[PDB]
Amino acid sequence: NKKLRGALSSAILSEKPNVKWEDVAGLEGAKEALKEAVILPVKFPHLFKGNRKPTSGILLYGPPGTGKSYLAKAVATEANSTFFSVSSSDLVSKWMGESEKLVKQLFAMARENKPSIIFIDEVDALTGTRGEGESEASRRIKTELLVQMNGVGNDSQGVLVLGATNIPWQLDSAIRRRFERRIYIPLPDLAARTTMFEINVGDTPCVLTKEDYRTLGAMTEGYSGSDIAVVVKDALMQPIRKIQSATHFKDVSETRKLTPCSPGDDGAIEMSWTDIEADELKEPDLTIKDFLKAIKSTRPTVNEDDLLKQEQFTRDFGQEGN
Amino acid sequence: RGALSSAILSEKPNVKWEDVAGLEGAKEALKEAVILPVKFPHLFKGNRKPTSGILLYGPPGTGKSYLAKAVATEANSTFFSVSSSDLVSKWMGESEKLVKQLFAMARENKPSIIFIDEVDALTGTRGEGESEASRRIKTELLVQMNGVGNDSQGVLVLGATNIPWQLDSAIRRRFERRIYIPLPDLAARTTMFEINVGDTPCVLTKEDYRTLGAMTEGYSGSDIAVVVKDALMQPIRKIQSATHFKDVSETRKLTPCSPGDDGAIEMSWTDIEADELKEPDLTIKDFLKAIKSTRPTVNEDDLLKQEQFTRDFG
Amino acid sequence: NKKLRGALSSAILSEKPNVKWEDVAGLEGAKEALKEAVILPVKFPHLFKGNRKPTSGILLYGPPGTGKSYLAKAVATEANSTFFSVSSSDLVSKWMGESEKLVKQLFAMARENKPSIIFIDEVDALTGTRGEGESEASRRIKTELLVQMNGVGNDSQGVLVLGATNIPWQLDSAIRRRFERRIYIPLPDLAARTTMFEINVGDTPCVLTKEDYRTLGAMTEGYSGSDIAVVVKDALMQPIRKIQSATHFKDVSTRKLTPCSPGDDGAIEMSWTDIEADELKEPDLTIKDFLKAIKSTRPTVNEDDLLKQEQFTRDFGQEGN
Amino acid sequence: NKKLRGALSSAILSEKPNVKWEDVAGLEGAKEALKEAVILPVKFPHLFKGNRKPTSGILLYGPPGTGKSYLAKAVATEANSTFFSVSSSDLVSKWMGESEKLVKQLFAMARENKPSIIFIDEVDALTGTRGEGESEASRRIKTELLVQMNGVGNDSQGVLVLGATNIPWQLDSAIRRRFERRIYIPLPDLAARTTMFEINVGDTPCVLTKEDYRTLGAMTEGYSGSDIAVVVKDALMQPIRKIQSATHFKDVSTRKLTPCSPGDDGAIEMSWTDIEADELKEPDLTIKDFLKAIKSTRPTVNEDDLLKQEQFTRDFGQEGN
Amino acid sequence: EKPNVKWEDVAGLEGAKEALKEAVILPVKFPHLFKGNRKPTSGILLYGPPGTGKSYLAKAVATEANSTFFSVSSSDLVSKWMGESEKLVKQLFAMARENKPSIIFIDEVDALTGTRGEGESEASRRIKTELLVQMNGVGNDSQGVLVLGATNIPWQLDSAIRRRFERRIYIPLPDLAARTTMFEINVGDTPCVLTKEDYRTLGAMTEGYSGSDIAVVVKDALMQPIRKIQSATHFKDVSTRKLTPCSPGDDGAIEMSWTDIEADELKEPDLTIKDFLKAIKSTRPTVNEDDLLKQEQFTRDFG
Amino acid sequence: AILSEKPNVKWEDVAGLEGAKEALKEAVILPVKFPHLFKGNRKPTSGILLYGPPGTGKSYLAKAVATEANSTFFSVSSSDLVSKWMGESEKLVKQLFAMARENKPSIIFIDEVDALTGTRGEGESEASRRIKTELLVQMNGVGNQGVLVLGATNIPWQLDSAIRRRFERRIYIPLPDLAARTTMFEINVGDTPCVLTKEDYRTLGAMTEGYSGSDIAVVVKDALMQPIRKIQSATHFKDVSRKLTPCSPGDDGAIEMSWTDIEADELKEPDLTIKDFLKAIKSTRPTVNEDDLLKQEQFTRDFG
Ligand SMILES: Nc1ncnc2c1ncn2[C@@H]1O[C@H](COP(=O)(O)OP(=O)(O)O)[C@@H](O)[C@H]1O
Ligand SMILES: Nc1ncnc2c1ncn2[C@@H]1O[C@H](COP(=O)(O)OP(=O)(O)O)[C@@H](O)[C@H]1O
Ligand SMILES: Nc1ncnc2c1ncn2[C@@H]1O[C@H](COP(=O)(O)OP(=O)(O)O)[C@@H](O)[C@H]1O
Ligand SMILES: Nc1ncnc2c1ncn2[C@@H]1O[C@H](COP(=O)(O)OP(=O)(O)O)[C@@H](O)[C@H]1O
Ligand SMILES: Nc1ncnc2c1ncn2[C@@H]1O[C@H](COP(=O)(O)OP(=O)(O)O)[C@@H](O)[C@H]1O
Ligand code: BEF
Ligand code: BEF
Ligand code: BEF
Ligand SMILES: [Mg+2]
Ligand SMILES: [Mg+2]
Ligand SMILES: [Mg+2]
Ligand SMILES: [Mg+2]
Repeated sequence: NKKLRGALSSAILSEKPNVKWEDVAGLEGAKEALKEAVILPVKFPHLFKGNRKPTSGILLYGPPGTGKSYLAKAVATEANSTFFSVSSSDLVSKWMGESEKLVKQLFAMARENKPSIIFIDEVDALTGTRGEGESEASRRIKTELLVQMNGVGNDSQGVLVLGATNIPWQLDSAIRRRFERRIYIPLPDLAARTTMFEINVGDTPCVLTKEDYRTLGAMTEGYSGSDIAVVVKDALMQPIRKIQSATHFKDVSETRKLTPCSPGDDGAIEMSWTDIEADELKEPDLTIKDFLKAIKSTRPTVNEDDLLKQEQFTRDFGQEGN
Repeated sequence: RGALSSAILSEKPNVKWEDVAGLEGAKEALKEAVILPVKFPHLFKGNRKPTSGILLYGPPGTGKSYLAKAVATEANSTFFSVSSSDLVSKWMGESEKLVKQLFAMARENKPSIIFIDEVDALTGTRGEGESEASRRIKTELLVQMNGVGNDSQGVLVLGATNIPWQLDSAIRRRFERRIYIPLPDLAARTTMFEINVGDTPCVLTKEDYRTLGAMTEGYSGSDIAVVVKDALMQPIRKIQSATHFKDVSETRKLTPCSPGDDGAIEMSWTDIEADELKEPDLTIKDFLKAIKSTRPTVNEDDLLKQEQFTRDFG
Repeated sequence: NKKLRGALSSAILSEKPNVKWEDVAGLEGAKEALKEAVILPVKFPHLFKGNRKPTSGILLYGPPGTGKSYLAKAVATEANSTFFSVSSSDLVSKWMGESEKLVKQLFAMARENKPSIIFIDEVDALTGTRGEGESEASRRIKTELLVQMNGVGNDSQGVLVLGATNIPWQLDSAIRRRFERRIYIPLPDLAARTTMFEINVGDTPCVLTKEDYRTLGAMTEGYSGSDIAVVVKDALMQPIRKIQSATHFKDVSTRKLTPCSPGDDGAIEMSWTDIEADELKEPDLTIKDFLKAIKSTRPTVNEDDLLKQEQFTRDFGQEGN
Repeated sequence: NKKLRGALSSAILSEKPNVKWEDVAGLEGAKEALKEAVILPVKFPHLFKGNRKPTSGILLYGPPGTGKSYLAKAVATEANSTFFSVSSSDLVSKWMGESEKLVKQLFAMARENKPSIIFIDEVDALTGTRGEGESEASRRIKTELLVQMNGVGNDSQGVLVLGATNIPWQLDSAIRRRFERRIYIPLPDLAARTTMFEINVGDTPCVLTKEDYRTLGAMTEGYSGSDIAVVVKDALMQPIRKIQSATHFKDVSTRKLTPCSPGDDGAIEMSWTDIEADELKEPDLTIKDFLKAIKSTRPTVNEDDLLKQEQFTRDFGQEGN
Repeated sequence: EKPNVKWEDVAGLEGAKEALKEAVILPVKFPHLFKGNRKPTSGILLYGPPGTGKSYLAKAVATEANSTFFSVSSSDLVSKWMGESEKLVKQLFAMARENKPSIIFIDEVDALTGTRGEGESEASRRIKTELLVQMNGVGNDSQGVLVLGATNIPWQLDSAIRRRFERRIYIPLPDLAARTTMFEINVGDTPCVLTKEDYRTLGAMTEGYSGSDIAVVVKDALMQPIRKIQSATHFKDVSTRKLTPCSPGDDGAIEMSWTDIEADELKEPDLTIKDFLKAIKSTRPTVNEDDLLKQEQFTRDFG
Repeated sequence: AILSEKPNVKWEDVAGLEGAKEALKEAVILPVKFPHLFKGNRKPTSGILLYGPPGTGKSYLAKAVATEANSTFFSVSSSDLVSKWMGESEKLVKQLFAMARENKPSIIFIDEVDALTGTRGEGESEASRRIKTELLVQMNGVGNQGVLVLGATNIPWQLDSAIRRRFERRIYIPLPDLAARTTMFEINVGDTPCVLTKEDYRTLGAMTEGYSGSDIAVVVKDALMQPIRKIQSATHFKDVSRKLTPCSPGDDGAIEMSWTDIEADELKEPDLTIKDFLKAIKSTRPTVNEDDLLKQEQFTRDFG
């Protein structure tokens, strides 16, 4: 009975990934819903008294790579509560009955450590609409999930069941009834893309301006957040390729701060960068040409049919996440 | 053994018969089946036998577990709210011993009532499933549901199921009373809004509740509850939109108003202490915004499958 | 935990197949990307700090038999890291809920032995777009890979997930999102074919020149690397066939026997069975044996699979030279 | 561990069926290729040192009943090495993730006994081009085969994957790349037909000569080796039919009795049940029984699958002749 | 598993009878013959229209050979699990070679596979190829084990399976003497007044039927007297109370039921020609006409 | 899983079905009554299929045959065999035939032969081939006297043709008639206190054309609870004979309040009426579709 809690104690993370609300570019409706879900019942407990109850479940859905796990990291950072990060490897067991006793002990620990947050990434693996799947695991896990979510003699009060999935239409109808907040996280718009570029570039010394970031956001038409992250990564790795595949360096302005340039200048010394020791390194600064080359190299991942499926799911049972 | 100390609840959740909006036939059937053998014990003897099996079904989120909570509140009897988690073990034979001792304790604690939520977790139709944990448990439940001569006085089995066509036909025939819980009508919608608002101050009238129930076309009970929750949370969002606060009348009860007024004290909202914030009142516009936000959680395929099931086994 | 680690301890290869970067011909973009993402964070760790992070996953796709596993062998040789080479037999198990703990313990061992490189050959078998596959094991192993790659409470820093598949359009969209660099490995051009011929012939005694290698590389149009390897193997096997059909031997220059035309100076007419070892002299390689091997062995890949690979490249990939 | 080896120990054959290389008619190129690839690394291992490596997989395709399994029996006879005869029932299992472990254990058992031969009969039943078949079985078994043949951390040196199929155009492109030599086994010609007649007549008493066998081989054009074997068996059973369907008998010259016409020298009428042992003499063979068997049994090969086999040969095939 | 049907109980099918007789009797009775190149037949396909005594002839060979028999069917070698419908065939051939010499009877070989055209490709290919490897293979050495296959549709088989089956014997429609002999063995030991000319006219009338059709019309003509005993009134005491049914109203037509009739005294009426005429006028032929053309074509290119 | 009993159901205990009983009785009872009639190649029926819409008590009729043949009744449900028992089912079908052999004269009753035999083209291996392959072998057990198999089906159209063919004799069990429905009402109320006359019973009979015994049973169970129903829930009440029974507004001595207001055991439950059942008839529709008379009669025409 204690080995179950010892196995489930590895699902409570204590690393606290530093993702703040200013790190998330856009998604103001989802951020406001998560704020009124977690920040308010701990900061202002004198408002949720009587017939006013907080939210008891939020389903984040959308295209792959839009920021659902990033909002989960931001909630785990700024929640100041117990965060349960479970998956299909922490609930399914080899024996018989342990696959439901683990879920019962997980919800018992979540109710014992209230206020607590249960984050189940990829809820479509556990809830497979119980029509054709494996009888034992599917039926028992889904029914125990329903009973531990509301049930009769459980009274789940103060816990939050976060869920992030890419396939929202393959959920069970009872699970979709349990998740009382269907929040659609879409692909980012122009202002969100420009703020995401401003966040991902950071304190790197570059000649880019706000008009340059605006033209970059206008260029990335249909990109996702991971695609913006990898074109920022490619544009940041571009000065390393510039300092690798070039010769005829030149000391600019400091203990020989030498920089690659055109062959033939005021001191175009023909040597290699491997002989250059550290801290006499003046790499070329970022321009718009490196980000244009990163845009030309890296291609968008999300197609234009899954967007139609997510749009049909929003018009069927979904809200908007701005 | 002693592991069944969590199947019975001692909380008694305060859900009375007036809280259950609508469902008059199911309410009166559960009422007679839980009251009349305790009210008039001479009425049930021999031929005129009471109901020993009650099954509830319909769309998901219509009031099955709510009716079970109402029975557990206004029954005055031992409630056995147990599911498939406390019936299956790692060993062999203990999965039958659990059901045997469960029915033994339920017969020893007469008058009792056993409520099995999601009974399809025990009825996998034994196609190619787990033998020792499916078929033997199903036959044990079939021979322990043979209390038409054994448990004439005492226990009563219940059932709540969202998907009732995937159910074993033997236990379906053993459940003699199968009541279909439908989507609520307009009067049930209006009294459900009246119950869910409750003692919260508002300006909503009976005509406002009637047009709210007319706007909710095809909504369910949980959808009505989360619409009421969103309408309750909307004045907190209006306070969070803090601009040009204004004091009303005791001991500095502030209230935000339109930008540009008489006495528009432009300040924040977190600088003020508690118990002096006169919150705005519930209009109909926040309710209409919650209606436009919240979507119905049920589809048309489940409704036609429920219609097929009730026309096949009404 | 310890049983799964004892089962997964036979996945770290300690063989180190000696394939260097000069052995691979062509594929300059794939070479440069693998070179930075393998060599640079373990050689110069002071550069990758702050906003600069290395590549966390590289996918190699193309027609069958182009050099994806050869590039993986070169990475495993020149990586100086704990090279994890898994497939669909080390992860899938018989019991219930034991295939996910295998992947979790694999990624835990990769994080415990960082810097590490995970090479999953034929990723198309594990990931099948989770549309109509076998529900429990398929969807759970896909969601377990998706959680263990980046996830929330994992923070995979230092590991690398290499992929090598022949059919990349059957990959899941989230898995294609995880593989942040799709590198297309195409059919080789004339300089790469000439370099592969010079590498595969190598130190063999032959009279072949640069013009002969250029004509061979111009002749093998549409061929692949395995086809070049087997025509070099057939051209090397042909002197043993000439030794088999070697009537009228001729000892030219400790009695090194050499076949010739029937009837010559010193035409000792015998067979090669009675001739003992450590004195044989094989005939030299000419361009005629290689032309015979080219006329004997056909190419493997056709011209519609290349169209599908180019379609996937222009839709969701980059050109890897 | 013990279960997989106990299940795969039955795949090794030790009976050694005696079929020599002279028992196969024709197929000179296939005979030469199989002869070198099974004999030369076993007999003379000093010829393949470094740059020259033997063949690592041979596909024997063609029409059904052409001598593919007979050629595999000849290789298993004069191989002098370990022979693995696997099929679909020995690799495919009922449990989840058990067939891939069986293929891995099969190749690991074959690598411990180098040199070894793995004769996967009917590779078309285990390779279905990964297009539309069963997801788990198809993708996982084909992926385990593609990884286990060469792979990265395998180093398959000293093995040979012999494959015999009838529909080679329904194979995967990666599997066709894996099989190096795709040798065509075409229909036999006149010389192979006469050689099959000369080896199928055996040592039975007959009056047939070389020109008789040449005329028979000219008459059986459009047939195959199984058809030649069944007309030889039918012509061998025709004198037993003449024994059984006869009433008038005759003792010629310890009672070497033979049937006769009704009315002869000593036309004794009795039965073969009354005929005891060591006294029965069969009638002699002639061209009439062979012509009757040829006119009695019809061929089995059609004329469009031969065109498809010729198309696959012209696309990606060698010549066995 | 041993039936009790000898050679004489099968009517007609002379070529199939002599072929099976030599192929399963010649090695087991004369071991001094099959030496050297003389090998027995290792496969026989018995096709044709259904109901024409194929399993009856298989039981005749199972009786008269005095050897071990295996009488599995198509549904026995088809499972729902993945890769379990081939280990059954492997264990079948293993237990056949364990008790050599043996006879293997496989029914509905057209329904065992699906000629890998449109059905389940994985299961079809694995079943077919495992059947072929268990038939000849490489290290399977099937000597003395006879594969006796029977089917109703031969043209939906595979080229490799029809190559593995050596002698493709056709079971045709029965003839006049076969129909009369089938009537004579189907009527049994019941008290009858039927003659050989009556059997000849019956067999001339039932041209185009099958053996199962002849069996069920003999069963109908045998059940019709005990049907007319029960479904009749106004019985007649002929000649210690021998009662016989007649028309209502006769020379002493006693109207009663069969409940008050004493045991071992009720006169059962003998069956006549009109019962068989009613049976043949009631029963219709079952076979089609294009299947005979398909059998003609199959014999025409695989005679 | 296998029931066994020496039942005591006479022909007269089975309402109606006189036409079906006479043919079935002559087929089975005549053989048993006068066995000397069946020497040689004349052999009694040993398979009989009973088919017709549900709610006709095909089971009850089957027990009557057993009672009248003076045989042990052995019985099994095919639905249970196929689902509940699952694998042990082969063993069960065996043991069943084995018991019956050991206990001649005896009768095997297989109920819902349609829930077992399903044409074997798409069924699962163990239940399909094993369950449907063992029954057939056993019904060939006539050849290896003394036992009879009676199959029961509601949906004969859905009955495996192979199984179908083992049931030489087929007998249609039709829906009930006026006299029988009248008897069913009487039996179903039996001793219960009520004021129904002989004529009321006939009325109830006449008013339930197309109902089955089952239907009538459900309707009667409903009606008998009406006086309890009235006593439990009444707006106003009234003293009689002190016992307060429910009465309409402003009845003689009509005091309105609620059942809750009234003392326990002094509450008067309403008396039983013929009219009240009429209520119950309206709220229970018949079970059996009207196309059944033809579908069953098609079978009587074809295999009767
Ligand atoms: N909306 C966003 N705002 C900020 N960063 C983002 C956003 N979307 C993606 N990213 C960046 O790209 C990564 C991919 O997003 P992630 O949280 O992994 O999405 P997912 O839930 O699909 O797994 C993030 O970790 C972050 O670095
Ligand atoms: N008849 C009803 N009266 C009041 N609220 C109801 C009713 N039916 C549904 N609801 C609302 O919807 C919820 C659904 O009922 P609940 O017992 O939680 O689950 P379920 O109906 O799925 O068993 C209730 O908790 C309540 O908030
Ligand atoms: N690009 C290449 N550069 C050098 N050698 C190559 C190349 N492509 C193929 N080869 C040669 O052909 C063989 C086939 O490549 P391999 O790694 O097996 O490819 P795959 O990934 O398809 O399994 C290599 O082992 C090598 O000998
Ligand atoms: N060239 C040949 N020499 C000798 N026998 C042959 C030859 N070709 C075919 N046969 C005979 O034909 C039969 C078919 O052999 P096999 O290779 O098993 O055909 P397949 O593999 O196509 O089914 C063998 O029994 C063999 O004796
Ligand atoms: N030619 C025949 N000779 C003797 N009996 C026959 C003949 N044809 C059919 N029968 C009888 O008909 C019955 C049914 O035949 P069956 O074995 O079902 O045919 P098949 O073998 O084609 O399935 C058998 O019991 C058999 O006795
Ligand atoms: F890939 Be993410 F979880 F949408
Ligand atoms: F209808 Be509820 F979800 F039980
Ligand atoms: F491209 Be290879 F065959 F993996
Ligand atoms: Mg995510
Ligand atoms: Mg509920
Ligand atoms: Mg590769
Ligand atoms: Mg073969």
